[PDB]
Amino acid sequence: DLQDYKAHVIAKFDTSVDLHYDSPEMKLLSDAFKPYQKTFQPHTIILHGRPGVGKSALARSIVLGWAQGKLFQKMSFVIFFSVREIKWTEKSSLAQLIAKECPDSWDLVTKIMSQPERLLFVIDGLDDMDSVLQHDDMTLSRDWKDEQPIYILMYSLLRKALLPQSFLIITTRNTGLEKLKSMVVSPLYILVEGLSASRRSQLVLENISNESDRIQVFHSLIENHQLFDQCQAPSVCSLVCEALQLQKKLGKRCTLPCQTLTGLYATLVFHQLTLKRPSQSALSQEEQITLVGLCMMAAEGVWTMRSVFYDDDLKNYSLKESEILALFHMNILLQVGHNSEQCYVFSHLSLQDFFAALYYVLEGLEEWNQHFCFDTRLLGMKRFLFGLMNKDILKTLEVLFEYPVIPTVEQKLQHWVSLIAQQVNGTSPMDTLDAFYCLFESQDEEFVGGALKRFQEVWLLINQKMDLKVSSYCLKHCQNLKAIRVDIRDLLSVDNTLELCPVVTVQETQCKPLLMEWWGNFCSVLGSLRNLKELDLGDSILSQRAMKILCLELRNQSCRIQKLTFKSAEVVSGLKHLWKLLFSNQNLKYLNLGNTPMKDDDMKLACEALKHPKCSVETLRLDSCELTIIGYEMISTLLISTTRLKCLSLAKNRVGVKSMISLGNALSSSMCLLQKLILDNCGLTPASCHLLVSALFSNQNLTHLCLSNNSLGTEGVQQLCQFLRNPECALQRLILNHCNIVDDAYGFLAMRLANNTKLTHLSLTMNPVGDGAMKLLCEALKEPTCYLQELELVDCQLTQNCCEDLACMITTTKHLKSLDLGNNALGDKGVITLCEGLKQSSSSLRRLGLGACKLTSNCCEALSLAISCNPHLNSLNLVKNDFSTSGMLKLCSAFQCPVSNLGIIGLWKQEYYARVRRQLEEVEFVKPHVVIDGDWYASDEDDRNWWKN
Amino acid sequence: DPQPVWDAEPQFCQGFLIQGLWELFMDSRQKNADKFLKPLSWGSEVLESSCNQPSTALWQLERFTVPQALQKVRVLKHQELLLVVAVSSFTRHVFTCSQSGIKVWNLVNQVAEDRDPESHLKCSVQDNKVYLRTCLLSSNSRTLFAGGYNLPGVIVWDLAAPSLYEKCQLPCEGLSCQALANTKENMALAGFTDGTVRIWDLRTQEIVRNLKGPTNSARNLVVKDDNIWTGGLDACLRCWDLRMAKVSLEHLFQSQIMSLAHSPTEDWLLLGLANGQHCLFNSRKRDQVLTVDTKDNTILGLKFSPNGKWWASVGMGNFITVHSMPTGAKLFQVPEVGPVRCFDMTENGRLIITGSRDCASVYHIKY
Amino acid sequence: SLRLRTRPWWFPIQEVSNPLVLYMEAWVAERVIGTDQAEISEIEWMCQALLTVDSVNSGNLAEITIFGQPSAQTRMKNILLNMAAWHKE
Repeated sequence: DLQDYKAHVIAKFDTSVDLHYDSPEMKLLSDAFKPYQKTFQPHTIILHGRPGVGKSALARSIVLGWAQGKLFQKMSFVIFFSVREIKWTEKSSLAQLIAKECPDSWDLVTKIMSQPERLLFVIDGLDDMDSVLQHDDMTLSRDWKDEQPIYILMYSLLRKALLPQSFLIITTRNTGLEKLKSMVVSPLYILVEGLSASRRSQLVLENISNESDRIQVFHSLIENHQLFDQCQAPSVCSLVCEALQLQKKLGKRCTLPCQTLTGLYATLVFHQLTLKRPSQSALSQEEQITLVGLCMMAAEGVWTMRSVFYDDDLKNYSLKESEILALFHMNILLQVGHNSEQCYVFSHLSLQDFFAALYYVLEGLEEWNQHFCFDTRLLGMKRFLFGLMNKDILKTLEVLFEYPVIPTVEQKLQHWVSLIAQQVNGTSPMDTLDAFYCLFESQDEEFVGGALKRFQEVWLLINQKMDLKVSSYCLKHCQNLKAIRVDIRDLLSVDNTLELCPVVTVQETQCKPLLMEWWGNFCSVLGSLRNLKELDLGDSILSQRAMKILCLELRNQSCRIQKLTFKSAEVVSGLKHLWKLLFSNQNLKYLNLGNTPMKDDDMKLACEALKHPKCSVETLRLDSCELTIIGYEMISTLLISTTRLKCLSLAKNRVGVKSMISLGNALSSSMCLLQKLILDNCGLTPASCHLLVSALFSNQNLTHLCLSNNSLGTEGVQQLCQFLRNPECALQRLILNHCNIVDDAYGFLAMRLANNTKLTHLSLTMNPVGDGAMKLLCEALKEPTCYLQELELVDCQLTQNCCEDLACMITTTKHLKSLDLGNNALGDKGVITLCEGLKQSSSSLRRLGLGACKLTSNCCEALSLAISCNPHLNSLNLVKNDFSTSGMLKLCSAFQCPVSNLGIIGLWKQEYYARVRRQLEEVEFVKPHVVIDGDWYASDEDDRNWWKN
Repeated sequence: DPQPVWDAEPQFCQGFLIQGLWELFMDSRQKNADKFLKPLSWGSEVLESSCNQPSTALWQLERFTVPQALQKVRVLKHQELLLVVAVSSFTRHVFTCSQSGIKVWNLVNQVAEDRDPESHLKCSVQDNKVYLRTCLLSSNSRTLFAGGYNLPGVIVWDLAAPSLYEKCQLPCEGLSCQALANTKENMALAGFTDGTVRIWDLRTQEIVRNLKGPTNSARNLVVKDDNIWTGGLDACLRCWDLRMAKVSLEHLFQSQIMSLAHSPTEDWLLLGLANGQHCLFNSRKRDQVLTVDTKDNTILGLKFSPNGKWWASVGMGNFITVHSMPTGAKLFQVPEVGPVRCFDMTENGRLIITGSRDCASVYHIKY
Repeated sequence: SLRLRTRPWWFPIQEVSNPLVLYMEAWVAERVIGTDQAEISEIEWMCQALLTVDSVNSGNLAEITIFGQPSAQTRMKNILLNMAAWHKE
């Protein structure tokens, strides 16, 4: 009886004569049920794709082709299931379903005996069953002829627990694959796509109006991936083209924007209702109820992940097919199915998302509940909801509904956008880009203007042209912005690339690529902002033309940028444009040029530009720029000449003897006016250091000198003390972080610090100074004729033997206000000894660093007593120490005291039990000005990191 | 008694808006500053800013960095007692193992709490009653291994194919796995429960050599260029040379050995004893053992940094500790609920996974 | 108006919705992409990106679509461009 069934299935499935053929794409499907590896032969194939492509037509073509030939020959039986046309709440058996599918019931009994090896199941649409499962526990059915709800039967089929060693083909959607991939055993995935990008582009191009705005609107539509990617379905592209043609014919009476999917959908829907109206008028009361019911049903279906809307669901909202059909006269809520029960689905999921988003606008217009008798899936609804805030649409809604329309959700959207701007440790660029894309959908100045008012700092990654356009559109309304950073890794790497998308050019005469003009528009937007004064290029790679455009736009008179940074960008090509820009933008006074190698001509041009009267750069950082002898000669000539330069950095590049003597000759002259000099990680030797200090002996202009990470001898320290001894030295801050200073050099330093003014800071980190030299240092600091204000001993070798000396110094000192003890093994006895003199608050110490000091839970009582009555202390560090629960509780209780005035506390709060976290939260609640962050070194009241930038 | 209280750690903004929109719907149909975590972008990086330092490192000291804190970003809801975990950074995947199967997860999904796996690989239905013990992932992320109690062999999977399926068997019938290892010359080796270590050719599936020791001496297994290090309950440490196929070293310790590790760069060996004591052993000099630390509870895990400048430990004491390499000083701590049994780290030093009872927690290393 | 292509299990479905399209002469595509598929599959694995080449256009142009996260897309584009430049010279 197989021939009768084959003839019946041939008669049933015949709707595509010019669409079904032996295409080159179909032999892949036929061959897929073959072993790719000799060991492996798959048994399950999953066809996923966008909603609008022809997956169901493809499955029907498979079933029809098996019934004739050339498609499947080993498969003795093929059964087609359409689950969106049936109800999955009744209790039945697998035999009944097949009997409904197969008119002859006597074939199955002989079928089951030998067929399971050679048999094929085709299931169409198991996308609506993602909600039927309770997700708690499902009982697996093992044999057929079992009276169970059919969803359990499908669950058992998918798990190869009902009819094993059989082949399955499942047609589903991309977003309905989250719960199914765990159920099925090693499937094979086939990705289905619609029409190509060139065909899509041509189809869009024919329909655009071409009245003087064709190019910009065309490019706005085509580059938008959210619209362009989902336009794969022929129905969606047909809708877009029909909307575009309608707008041109409805020229002046249509004011809705045409750059976004929301504007095109509103055009079709709202105009469709107008044709019904004999005259321009409002909706009747009954029709309003129908529209609200449709919107509410769509929204509930979106929330509950349902897309079938059975008959009882329609009666819940008091809907009727006749009313909807006679209200729109358009293809909405198509009816599918063949049995007694009926199912109603939207023509496309985009329409359901549009109506779900529209529900939020009309929910508060009245009391609608009287007449009713009752994260990827939410992207489209969210985009439509953001888009529907355009004021032109709300005017049409007000015309239809007779009342002013002001939705409540607008404030919620604005508040969500505002929450992104104010973050404690910087803003995430991805959320910024998502907010920018969402706000670009509503072509409204008031909404977008009011949403962006609290940013003050933006970090942006750009890797598409649409990113450039949306950022250019949104950044115009950021009137409070003060600092920006852009990362463009690969968009502008290659200088020349000339290609056209179609066979013929989109426009007859372009004369310039699209990328360059959008880049120029972005650069002009940057150059027009008023309050912005810091530009960082991040990790950008730029060619010659791009850098030329950037420089020409920055040359404008409306650009007030003061800081320019290139420490991580490759801009070697556009250095000529940079030099020409240098002396024409007179608001620029800080140039960072790290890591970019400098040649002879580049250095010559840079020095010539800096000598210009029109240059106002005052800080020049030039680290890791490999220099030559002639470069050092030209640097010396620049220093001796007329310049406005005050800070110069030459870190991380070796300096020779001849270059050193030339630089010293430049510095010793009375015509050099340089304030700060940074010379760390250079090639300094004790002889070179001796020569440098000997040359500097006659200088009276340098006030900041950094000599970290070098090698300094005892004679060098003696020469430094000799230079500090004479009057009119005007040296304020000295840094010697890794230079090795040992023995007598500490004694010279103490002799100098015993009676010396004008020296307020001194850093001695990472130096082998023990308790013996600390005796001399504390004795020197005890005298009233010592004006030192800050001392750093982070990694010096210290023990608890000097803690009594430190406590006495703290009690007696009247000028020191900062003391750092970073990696010293003080222990608990030393800390108690120090706290003995700390608790009396005899001095004005305001910053204490006790990190990594090896503190257990024995000194916690003394610490709490010291910090309980100590109003002068303001900052404290306690990281990298071991505290028990009781000690932490004592510390928290000391924190809560009304006498302490601690403002910054360095603790990682994610290392303690729940009780300590609760106490910390209560401490933060009582005192609202306390910051508890582990990054203790990121707080600078005064300029402390002047040599690290 | 010290019971940590869990909170919804990530609290992103994207979920914040969605949650806010949901309450509006019900609140309509009735009559009838906030701190957000940075998302794990693309499953690769977090896009943050680093912390400040008191000074600047030397010119030759660039890539040698140490962590400062850990931050929780996600929880993977396995539904059984977790035993093993693996991280796979180049392909962005996670493997969690329990006594009844292996679940695979992808890090691309942006969810605060994950409950839907990519796949569920099990072997229990094949036999009457079989339990799993361990699993191992290769260095190039193209093969997976798994061994158990009542299995007929160690199962090999292929991760570079278009489909996920079983590949080989590597026969070892009447034994319990307890250990797995891989080497560069394309062979695999495992140390069973009676002190036996067996080597198979990974391509031909043939046994090459057998190494025999005393009972429970093969709990831990570390391989190198040409040496095999083992150690178990017998409180001894032995070294086997493949060429001569016999022991080379024998050292005594005061307690049982519960873990082992090796530095990627230097020539050190790390030991974890049953009384909380860490030990360092020079693999090349083999001079003497020096103890660095002590704890109250036992130690069940150990692993070095990609640059070999620090390590992390887990145990039965509700805590995860991080130590420095030169001397062994503790850096910080993070508490959990129960005895932590496993953890793993990526190859770029960006993420760390940890599973205590039945959920695997993924942290972010802050430098 | 229908194209099929297998998706490997290791490729996330989140990254299949944002391709990169660039155009090149159809004369170089058949000699750069080649005839075999094993080499293309290995390139796809190591780059962790997926590419398809379509030359149905009547002109001498060919359309290339590359799937993945931005860094992988950039690296694969650079590899293909370098191969094309070598073969043209």
